[PDB]
Amino acid sequence: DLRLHLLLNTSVTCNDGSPAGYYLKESRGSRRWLLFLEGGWYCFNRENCDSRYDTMRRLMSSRDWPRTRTGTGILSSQPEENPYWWNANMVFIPYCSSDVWSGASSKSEKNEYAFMGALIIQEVVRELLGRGLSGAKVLLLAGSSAGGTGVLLNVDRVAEQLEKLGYPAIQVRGLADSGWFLDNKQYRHAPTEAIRRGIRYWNGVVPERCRRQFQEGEEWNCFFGYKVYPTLRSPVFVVQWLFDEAQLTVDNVHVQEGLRLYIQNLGRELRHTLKDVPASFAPACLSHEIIIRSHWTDVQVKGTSLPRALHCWDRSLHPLKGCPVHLVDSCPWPHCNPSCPT
Ligand SMILES: *[C@@H]1O[C@H](CO)[C@@H](O)[C@H](O)[C@H]1NC(C)=O
Ligand SMILES: Nc1nonc1N1CCCCC1
Repeated sequence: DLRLHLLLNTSVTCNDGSPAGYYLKESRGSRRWLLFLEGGWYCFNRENCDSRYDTMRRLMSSRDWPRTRTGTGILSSQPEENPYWWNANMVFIPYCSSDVWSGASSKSEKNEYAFMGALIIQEVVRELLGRGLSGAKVLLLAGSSAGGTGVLLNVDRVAEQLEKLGYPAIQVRGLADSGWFLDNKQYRHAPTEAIRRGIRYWNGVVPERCRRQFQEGEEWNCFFGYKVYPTLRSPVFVVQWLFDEAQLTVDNVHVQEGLRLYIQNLGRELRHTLKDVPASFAPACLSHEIIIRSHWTDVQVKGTSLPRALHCWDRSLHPLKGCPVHLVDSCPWPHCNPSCPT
């Protein structure tokens, strides 16, 4: 169990003005810290944010949060469930800003909702420094789906925050799970348009180098992994199913020749965008998210499991014989890999 702490700075808030927070389980014998960003889509105007508030309120408010959470998968403290980092200090940051962790805007007389995702991350880091993070040697910022995109948008800002606060020895790294999307043509006919509107509605922020490349009005580009990743300085490990269910949903896919070619082309395009990503794990499965699932140890690429690949990544950051870090399936159809989730 990880225990809830609401932020002491109560001006950093969820969508409805209630305080944001984090769940923590400390491990006093460890200098490793895992901060995980929850996912859960987004909203991008008054009407569809009002709908989300009626039936997805825990993603917009802390008023109903429970006092504890069980750590699962990479957040588990049992070595049987988490071969990679079972002895680490564990942090789960709930997603209550509906802005893909990009927002910097308060609720006001002109704003019905607050969108503070980028500020929530920075405030969690600040308050944790007084609870042990000041002695860390590695801070791994991880996340799934909207939280995986949030890693890409925020990992270099966390690195800059700690450098400016006087902690240049903490190594900041990122782990992006299921947040690497393609701005491709839909099968029938979008993310690019909804994100462009959202950025304006949220006062959303993107990494500085990527912002400088694409410039004003084109910051939506930095929400797509293959465009923002080459601009990042912190080491980032990318986990991505080749046939991600959220990708197929936004593509209006729910088998004849036209759809067969569409699905095969999507897998090939995703594989191409990862060719020069040296730390990556990309199985040929139809699924969505993995790193906080209890059975995340089951899937393998080329005979290597995801917890093993992450361990090999740690060693590489001190090629290694028998301990690879770049693992991308080459077979072209969902579940051509026998270890895919059932
Ligand atoms: C609380 O957070 C806000 C928003 O980031 C910031 O402007 C303010 O300085 C913070 N207050 C303290 C005491 O850190
Ligand atoms: N980052 C993205 N680019 O396209 N679509 C994206 N996401 C879809 C899932 C929820 C988060 C946003």
